[PDB]
Amino acid sequence: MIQRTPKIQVYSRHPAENGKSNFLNCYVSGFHPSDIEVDLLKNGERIEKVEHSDLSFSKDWSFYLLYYTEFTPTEKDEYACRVNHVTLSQPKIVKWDRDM
Amino acid sequence: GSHSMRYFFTSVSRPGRGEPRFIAVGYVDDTQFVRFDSDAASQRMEPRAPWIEQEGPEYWDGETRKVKAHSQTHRVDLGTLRGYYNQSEAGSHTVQRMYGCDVGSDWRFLRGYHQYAYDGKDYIALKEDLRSWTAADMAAQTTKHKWEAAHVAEQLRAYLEGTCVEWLRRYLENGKETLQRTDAPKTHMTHHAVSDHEATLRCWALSFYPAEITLTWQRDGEDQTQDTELVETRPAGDGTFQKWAAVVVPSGQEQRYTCHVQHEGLPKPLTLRWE
Amino acid sequence: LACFVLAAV
Repeated sequence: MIQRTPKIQVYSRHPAENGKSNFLNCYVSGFHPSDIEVDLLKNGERIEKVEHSDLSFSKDWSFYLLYYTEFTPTEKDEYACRVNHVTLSQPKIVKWDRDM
Repeated sequence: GSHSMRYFFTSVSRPGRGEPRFIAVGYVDDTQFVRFDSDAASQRMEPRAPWIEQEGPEYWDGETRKVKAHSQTHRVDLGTLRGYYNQSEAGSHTVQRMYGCDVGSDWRFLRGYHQYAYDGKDYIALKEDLRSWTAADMAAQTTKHKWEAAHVAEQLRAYLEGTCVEWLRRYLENGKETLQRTDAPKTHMTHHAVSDHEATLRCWALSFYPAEITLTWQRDGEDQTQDTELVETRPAGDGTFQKWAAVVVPSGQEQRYTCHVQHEGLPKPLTLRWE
Repeated sequence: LACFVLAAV
């Protein structure tokens, strides 16, 4: 049984401008097995209107998925991606950093 | 340039919870165009690209039949593989299958693939000569013998060298506008203090298609692995891709470093320096 | 277009 820990990247589809609508993405890759919990958070609360890609995998058989939601960034609002997987002691929360 | 068509199938057993999950996706290069999900409403093969929508019901009915069979086969497989390894019906297990063809710039056949994985590792794969099998272990050896007796390799060769290629050509034509496009990366750099003697330089490549790309850091014009970070190429969600490469540097030495960018949308490689 | 070669393991 191969166990792979998910790599997590939180980021916007287009460069972020406060007040201009965009997409917030959470890309989880390199994990195994496929069961995985992915949530997008706004100010700590989960976002309902989220879509996701069809499960696929890389040359090494590890899985990847894209979760994405429409949003309008602001100066104050904090976004994050919450991810849970058997390889994790506790859920991992990765904050969005626009200035990365 | 060169092109490829690939189909990916994932089957996951759900012990005590009913039938296995079955997901299938088809890609041309880095663009997905079809999907099947056992958990969704239609129970049909669905289009995921504009240029496949034009296909008639004959196409959709047939591909729906086909993928459902793939599903049935994997369902039997999961039972078989559990026996091969004498596993309990407590654990969930995974079957993965990937096949497809590559064509060169002349759109002529180049390479064929048919690979099978159990629980995230190689199980059995068709070799490049499309006449022989690589088996991961003695359980896979049983399967190998089955597929040699049933001459599966020869059946696959026909598909990979014929049907697979011929249809890839057809998608490339009908989806010319998107599939034959080349979006060159938009590049820029960022700088962050890490201590008061170190700083991170991050090289950004955005809005590019296809996804194949190379980001290298040079220092005084010489390649530099060492303190360098390369993230997995990621989808923007609009058909384009993103990637960055970073390096940690002594403050005051930022100008020693250059990020180099290679992509087929770029006539000549880009060289970036801080500011 | 997918393959119709489906041999069981």
